[PDB]
Amino acid sequence: AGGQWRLQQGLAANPSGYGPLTELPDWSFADGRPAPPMKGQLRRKAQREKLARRVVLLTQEMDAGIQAWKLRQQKLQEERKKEHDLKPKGTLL
Amino acid sequence: FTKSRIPDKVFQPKPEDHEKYGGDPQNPHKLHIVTRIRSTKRRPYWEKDTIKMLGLQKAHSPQIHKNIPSVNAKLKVVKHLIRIQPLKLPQGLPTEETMSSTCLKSTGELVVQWHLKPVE
Amino acid sequence: HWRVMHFQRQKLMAITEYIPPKPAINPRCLP
Amino acid sequence: RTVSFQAKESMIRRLEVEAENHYWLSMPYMTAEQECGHAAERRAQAFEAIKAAATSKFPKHRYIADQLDHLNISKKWS
RNA sequence: AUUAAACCUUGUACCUUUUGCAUAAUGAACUAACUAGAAAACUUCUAACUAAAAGAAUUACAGCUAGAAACCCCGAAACCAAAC
RNA sequence: AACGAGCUUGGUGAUAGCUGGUUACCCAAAAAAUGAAUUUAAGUUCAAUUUUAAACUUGCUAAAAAAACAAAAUCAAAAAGUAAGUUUAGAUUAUAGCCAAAAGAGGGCUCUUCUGGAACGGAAAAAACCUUUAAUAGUGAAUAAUUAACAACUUAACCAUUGAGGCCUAAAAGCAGCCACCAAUAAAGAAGCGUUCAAGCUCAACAUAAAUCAAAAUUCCAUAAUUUA
RNA sequence: CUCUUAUCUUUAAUCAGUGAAAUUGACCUUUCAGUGAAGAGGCUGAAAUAUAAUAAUAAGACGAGAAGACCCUAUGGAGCUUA
RNA sequence: UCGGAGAAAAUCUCCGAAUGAUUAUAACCUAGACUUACAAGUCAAAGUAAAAAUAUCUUGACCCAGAUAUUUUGAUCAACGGACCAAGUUACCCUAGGGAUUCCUAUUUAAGAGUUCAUAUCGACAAUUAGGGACCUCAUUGGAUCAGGACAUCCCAAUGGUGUAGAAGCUAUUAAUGGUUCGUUUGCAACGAUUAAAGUCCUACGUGAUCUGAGUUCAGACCGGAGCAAUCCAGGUCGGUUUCUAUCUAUUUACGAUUUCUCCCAGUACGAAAGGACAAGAGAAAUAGAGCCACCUUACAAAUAAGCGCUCUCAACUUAAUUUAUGAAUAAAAUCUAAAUAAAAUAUAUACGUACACCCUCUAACCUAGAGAAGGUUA
Ligand code: FES
Ligand SMILES: [Mg+2]
Ligand SMILES: [Mg+2]
Ligand SMILES: [Mg+2]
Ligand SMILES: [Mg+2]
Ligand SMILES: [Mg+2]
Ligand SMILES: [Mg+2]
Ligand SMILES: [Mg+2]
Ligand SMILES: [Mg+2]
Ligand SMILES: [Mg+2]
Ligand SMILES: [Mg+2]
Ligand SMILES: [Mg+2]
Ligand SMILES: [Mg+2]
Ligand SMILES: [Mg+2]
Ligand SMILES: [Mg+2]
Ligand SMILES: [Mg+2]
Ligand SMILES: [Mg+2]
Ligand SMILES: [Mg+2]
Ligand SMILES: [Mg+2]
Ligand SMILES: [Mg+2]
Ligand SMILES: [Mg+2]
Ligand SMILES: [Mg+2]
Ligand SMILES: [Mg+2]
Ligand SMILES: [Mg+2]
Ligand SMILES: [Mg+2]
Ligand SMILES: [Mg+2]
Ligand SMILES: [Mg+2]
Ligand SMILES: [Mg+2]
Ligand SMILES: [Mg+2]
Ligand SMILES: [Mg+2]
Ligand SMILES: [Mg+2]
Ligand SMILES: [Mg+2]
Repeated sequence: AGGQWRLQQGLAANPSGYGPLTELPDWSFADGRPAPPMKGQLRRKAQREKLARRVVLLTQEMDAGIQAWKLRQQKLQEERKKEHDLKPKGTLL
Repeated sequence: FTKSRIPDKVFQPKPEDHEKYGGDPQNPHKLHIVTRIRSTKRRPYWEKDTIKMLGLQKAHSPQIHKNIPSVNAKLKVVKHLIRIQPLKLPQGLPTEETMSSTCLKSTGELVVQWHLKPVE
Repeated sequence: HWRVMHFQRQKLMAITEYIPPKPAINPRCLP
Repeated sequence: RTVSFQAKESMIRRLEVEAENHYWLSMPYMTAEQECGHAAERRAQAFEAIKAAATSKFPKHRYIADQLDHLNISKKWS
């Protein structure tokens, strides 16, 4: 229950998704020393980092491909407006 | 039963469509968020292949893809088995410092600062 | 004779049925 | 044989999601011509990785320490 | 599972066979014992020596020598020879 | 004491393309029933598939224009999404499917081609329909499909006026039959029908008032239920 | 036979002694409708239901047996006849 | 076996070839390809050589035998990937296996029939998403016993209509109540005499561990017809062996009646006569069910059991077709009402009755109680 409502509030549909309840550490030592990170959290972070790097890589490749395309199109323009040698006329040329 | 070619009119939006989904016909988004939400079992083999090519073997796990025609061409093949959502970057693209602090929201936003604290 | 239609096909017909517009007030009751 | 209320509602939901898929697929960031070659480098090096693994197959090194270590099985307290 | 053996819940015996299905169909009263994959032409793996290898006879334009690695059980109606 | 040809021993562990059986664990991959020849269709050999190892380089999808017939199977530069593919060496098994859906061909069935399937969930029970990426412990959670569904549109009570219009059946009356398609009027042509034909029972007028569809054979077979957002 | 009846003996049944046979996956072995290949004690949904014997019937367990019948197959046989 | 044409590449629709004549005589060699499981089969640049470019048109392996002086030739091997050379028959049979064991009828329509008059009784064209049944050839079902069920009703019962005067009939609705005979010739029918009627179907011929006749269908034997014979025929005929001790399930202790005829009403109502009713009422039987033994009969040449003897059998709260009364929608002095109401009216049935009802000693004997056990009786 409540999956659709949670999505509207910006939360994950399943309470076990991204949120304080799951991601926050489940315990710490009585001394206050932090506990070793949970294996699930470390794995989930690694996937998230991998997802971000793909986002950067794809954006950079597309943007470059756009900029590089412009430069090529410019060259074709200038190449067209090329003149050489001379233009004699008349009964002798 | 054979592969079908969808008429081009299907992918030409209408003015009200822009209003409903809130996407500007100019400044189009760059990256897709694609998730498989149906099974490839009982589907023709070509649909099975495109799903593997796009990386959507596991369901309900999002994959990022380029919003370019060649990628789009494959996505149109499996339009019925997936959900496409435009990736949003409220705080900009992640940098080296923020690479380890990202989180993809259900809304389609990749936030680069993830604190797990009350907004306050 | 009728030939049975696949469930999925029958489901499509069920969802594509014509829906007529309904008036707020019947014309008869109005002046 | 009529079609349930569950069955007709759920399909319409799927149709609406697919309807949105139509819209988001209508706004390509790059045109076809602009697309050419923007990812040539990555595709080239990727295959070079495939070839490198394929042609690197070879037997494994053999060591004396492995063979002579079997003698440790008869180690004792003198 | 349970506080509780049984009540409540879930669950169409097995092998072969059909077809990749049976509510088909074959076989099984049960216990103990006995009861059915065997060979090195080529290939692969491990070593010895190497333009040569092998303890005679053989092979050889990196080969040759040695080791390792393999291919079931039960069942007719019949046929023939010699006795009875 | 089983004679279409006795019995016993040996040949002999006869042969059987046929029936049956073929004994520990775990990991992995995995076809077919397409094609071809066969005294061959209860078999086998080859192709094709699959597989293991090895060598090195392009493969899959998609693929414009343009071509070969034509408004998608061949073919198929650049790309892009992706990780496979060709050759070398070795090797069996397999060669009879099943059901749903789609297009044809013969003529309901039966051939041919294309697609999918083989739940532990749902459809009642349910190999073949729908939902379902593998398989693990947990007294956590979000979800998918989900045998159920809400007959259909005006008489009211009234009034009906000739020379039988002729002619084929004496003569044929709104009116036997056929053709004119008829008479004044506030208002009426002759509608059923009556009549040998006219008997006339009296429709429309005048004259008064309102007015086409959409959930048979053993013994019925869950129980029930019209409204709480 | 209509239309069966009575009596006696055999068998039966009870007591004593002796003591087989085919058969048998396991059984804590129900009725109705459905589903299914003509098909259900065992599946689906209803229903019924203290537990064990003794003596009877034969609807069912496609009840059990025999070297029975029927069609087809094998590059399996055999008897007989010939042109 | 291969080739040509269509279907259009899976099986179907058609024609041809196992060559033929013409000829310029058409060489050798060698890149790259087609086709193809293998095998066989296609096309061909360049070079060389002959000549002075050209072959035009429309198919069988290996082995083994030959012929010439290297060169060549041998298949309706046509079952056409071809065994060097072999046919019938078996019901005397065997083994290894695989299988199986148009015409109704109900609806809709209505030209024409019915003197007149569509629908009293019927009925063309059709309509039902409607229910059942190469020239020749051809093969499970009766009976007995006991029956369960459907209703699409044969009789019995309640009704509508009529070309229903009465009596006989016809048609339709409702109803599954109990019943629905005995023989002859028969192998499927064919008849006789009766009846209120002698229904139509389903249950694996309903039912062979209940029984029985055929047939499938054989070992013997004849005719007729085939074949040289053995043998054979879906042609005749006569003869001709299937057994079972029940393990499981299931089952084995009441009922409250059907039909027919005669008498009466009454030879009346009706009807010209002929002929001839209904309801109401009384009495006889037949069959079924449940019992009994005074008589009769048959037995035990017993104190008993039987039928061929005797007796007894009934109530309906609850409905269907149909018919009335009151009365709205609907100005009626209408309308039986999937309006509110009041009644009558088949077959069914269990509301309502009858039966049962007791907690029960038992050494033993006896018993009209009984397989055992149970049960009854005991100055
Ligand atoms: S809605 Fe009833 S007449 Fe106006
Ligand atoms: Mg069988
Ligand atoms: Mg032999
Ligand atoms: Mg053998
Ligand atoms: Mg064989
Ligand atoms: Mg195929
Ligand atoms: Mg051939
Ligand atoms: Mg041959
Ligand atoms: Mg390419
Ligand atoms: Mg004894
Ligand atoms: Mg029991
Ligand atoms: Mg049943
Ligand atoms: Mg049950
Ligand atoms: Mg006993
Ligand atoms: Mg029995
Ligand atoms: Mg054969
Ligand atoms: Mg032979
Ligand atoms: Mg070849
Ligand atoms: Mg040349
Ligand atoms: Mg042959
Ligand atoms: Mg051949
Ligand atoms: Mg004989
Ligand atoms: Mg009966
Ligand atoms: Mg009836
Ligand atoms: Mg029987
Ligand atoms: Mg018996
Ligand atoms: Mg004889
Ligand atoms: Mg006889
Ligand atoms: Mg005799
Ligand atoms: Mg005989
Ligand atoms: Mg018994
Ligand atoms: Mg009377």
